[PDB]
Amino acid sequence: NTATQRFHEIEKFLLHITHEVDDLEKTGNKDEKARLLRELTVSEAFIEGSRGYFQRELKRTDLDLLEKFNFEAALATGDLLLKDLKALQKRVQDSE
Repeated sequence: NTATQRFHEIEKFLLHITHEVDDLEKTGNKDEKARLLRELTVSEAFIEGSRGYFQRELKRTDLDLLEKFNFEAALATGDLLLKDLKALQKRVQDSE
């Protein structure tokens, strides 16, 4: 619930970026491809920072097992999609 709402932001980027890949592939693919990959790079950057935030809250003591569960939930959510960012990146990178 909470973890997914939090990382739904990047999830919007995921859908946007995949679309943008397609778009650029039929639209130009001249430089947009590389630029778009850099945008996913930015995407992983803010999520990685937020992941680091959860890791800090995990040490905050002002958390309950509930909150720990949220960090663990979000960390798992973020990690997989971050892995997905790179995986798709390599696909898009490969098409270059």
